[PDB]
Amino acid sequence: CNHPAGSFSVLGGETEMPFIFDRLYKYDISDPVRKLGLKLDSAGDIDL
Amino acid sequence: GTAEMPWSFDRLYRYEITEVLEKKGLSVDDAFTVKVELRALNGSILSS
Repeated sequence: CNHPAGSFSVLGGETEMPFIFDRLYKYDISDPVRKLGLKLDSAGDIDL
Repeated sequence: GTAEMPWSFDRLYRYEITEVLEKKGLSVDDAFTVKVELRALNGSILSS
């Protein structure tokens, strides 16, 4: 596997107030899966 | 124990506080603080 699927940034600096996120961040990766063609519901044969 | 893989929850976990806050003598708008104390069965206190 060398299939690109997307990317996103993270904001970070050494002078940061230590913090944490209370919720699970969500990202959209449906389109590359659709292009690969394996059915989305039967996603039991993939991994990232 | 000792032989469990490092597991992290998907999201946060909730506990009920409405009754204790209302019986404290203050409403939701007031500013307060929440303290958490640990007690292991070892016979000591761990890192809060």
